[PDB]
Amino acid sequence: GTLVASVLPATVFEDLAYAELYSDPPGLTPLPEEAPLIARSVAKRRNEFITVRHCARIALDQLGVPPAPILKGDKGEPCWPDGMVGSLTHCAGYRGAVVGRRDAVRSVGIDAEPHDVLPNGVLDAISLPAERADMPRTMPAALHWDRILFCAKEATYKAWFPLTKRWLGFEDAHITFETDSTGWTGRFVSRILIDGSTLSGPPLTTLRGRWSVERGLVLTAIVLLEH
Ligand SMILES: CC(C)(COP(=O)(O)OP(=O)(O)OC[C@H]1O[C@@H](n2cnc3c(N)ncnc32)[C@H](O)[C@@H]1OP(=O)(O)O)[C@@H](O)C(=O)NCCC(=O)NCCS
Repeated sequence: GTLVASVLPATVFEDLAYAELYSDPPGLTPLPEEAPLIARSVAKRRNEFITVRHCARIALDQLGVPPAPILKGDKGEPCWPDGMVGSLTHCAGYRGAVVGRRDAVRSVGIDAEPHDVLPNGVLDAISLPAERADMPRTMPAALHWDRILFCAKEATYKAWFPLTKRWLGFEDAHITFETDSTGWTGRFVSRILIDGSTLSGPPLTTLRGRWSVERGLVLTAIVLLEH
């Protein structure tokens, strides 16, 4: 239950919490207030939705937030409790939540991916030329740098959207990577190439994150601090 800790910072760790699961536990019914969000959904969506919301409430509870419904807002963003921020993700074999206190943490974005190739047609749609040239030179050959780049792009959108309420395209952020000498973890910086105007606080120009590959999964997390 600690895979996502591999991408969280020590700077604000006291004001963060996380919860993850690797399958959908039986006997979970949706909260009534949340059931409308999946009323028309296929079973696989209904089950992961319920599991991921379960993780969110577990993590929120660790920070002293009483369990409650988490509704869906502008463009599908989760509606966190007052004073809280967070991000949610699922893929085959992963469901996870990371949350933080807004006094310490301005935004969170996470993503989980299978550590598998992407098709070369999806690569150009999700990358800049500079990323396709640079990431090979910064990442050991054993890693699926196409998939890790994509994971970081998704973490970037999720950290961005709640602060801007604007689209961020695959071509609107240039992501540069570093690999730790261990070769399965590292850091990235997402450089925003468009207007970074936010609803409050300073504009978004650069979002720093972490990445990890373990147990056939990529994880990324961005944790923007309140300054
Ligand atoms: C929205 C998106 C990022 C979700 O990622 P995903 O890999 O499809 O799915 P994940 O399981 O990792 O994430 C899903 C969760 O993201 C969260 N999410 C959805 N829309 C969101 C938004 N606008 N802002 C923040 N979080 C959002 C939700 O909690 C959702 O799960 P829920 O519906 O169960 O609440 C993705 O589907 C998408 O639309 N991407 C396009 C935007 C983009 O990536 N731009 C590139 C920026 S450099």
